[PDB]
Amino acid sequence: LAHSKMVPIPAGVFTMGTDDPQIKQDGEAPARRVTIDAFYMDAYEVSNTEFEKFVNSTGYLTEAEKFGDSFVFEGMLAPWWLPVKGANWRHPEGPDSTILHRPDHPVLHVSWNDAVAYCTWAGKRLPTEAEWEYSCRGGLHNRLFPWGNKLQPKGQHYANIWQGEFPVTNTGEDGFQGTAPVDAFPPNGYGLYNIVGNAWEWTSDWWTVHHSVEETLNPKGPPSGKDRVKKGGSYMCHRSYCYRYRCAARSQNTPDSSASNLGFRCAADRLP
Ligand SMILES: *[C@@H]1O[C@H](CO)[C@@H](O)[C@H](O)[C@H]1NC(C)=O
Ligand SMILES: [Ca+2]
Ligand SMILES: [Ca+2]
Repeated sequence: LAHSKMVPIPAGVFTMGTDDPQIKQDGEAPARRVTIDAFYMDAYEVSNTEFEKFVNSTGYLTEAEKFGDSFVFEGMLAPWWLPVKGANWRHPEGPDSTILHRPDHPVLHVSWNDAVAYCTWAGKRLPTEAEWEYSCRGGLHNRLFPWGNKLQPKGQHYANIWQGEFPVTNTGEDGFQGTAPVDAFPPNGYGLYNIVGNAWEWTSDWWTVHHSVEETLNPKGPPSGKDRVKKGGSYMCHRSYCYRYRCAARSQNTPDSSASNLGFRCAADRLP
């Protein structure tokens, strides 16, 4: 295992967003050309084991632990999100759940602040939304998914999302009802794993839905806001109610929020 390994994301210009938005309320549009300097991205979502090395070193107590509750999806105990007392990264469905059998799965119940603490501890940082989307797209232009426009290319599952009738029945057809190991599923063109699906991923940007079509260079998002941007979708997503396992998709939460489907990966200017 090399679950803290990074890959070099090459310098380039890409189209961020889409002029064919699918969730218009989320500011997926307009498409805009964005220039990104070469940098490094974690190949994997930060795992339980890797987060435990952080906590072992620093003694860090996560915001969910201090608050004393976190949001858990009802189907694994909106109306299907329940604030559960004693749910946190070590007990992802509440006090009598454990991570001992899933050490290689993504860490969950981590806030934006928790993520920044981890990444900075590791000599890294969160990616910006633009870096994240560029990396997600994996060197392809204007495609829905890291791998192209088909959800199941060659009849193969390429990401851990939902199959079945949400929220009642997850068939587990793709091989995972909850999370999968951080190295599950094929990599995209840049060597990134589970950049769509599995856990949602925090980014550094303040959220807004108002974007210019101006061209930009290493954009950081707006200078203020109340919610931070998260990307990529999770194991809960299904086309029927969600459609957020697209690189262009985007959503938000307050920086002190935490949930059973939300995690992160780090980036860095140079190798730490
Ligand atoms: C964290 O520390 C505990 C107790 O010393 C140890 O048993 C465990 O293996 C450590 N975890 C990691 C991921 O290094
Ligand atoms: Ca699944
Ligand atoms: Ca993910």
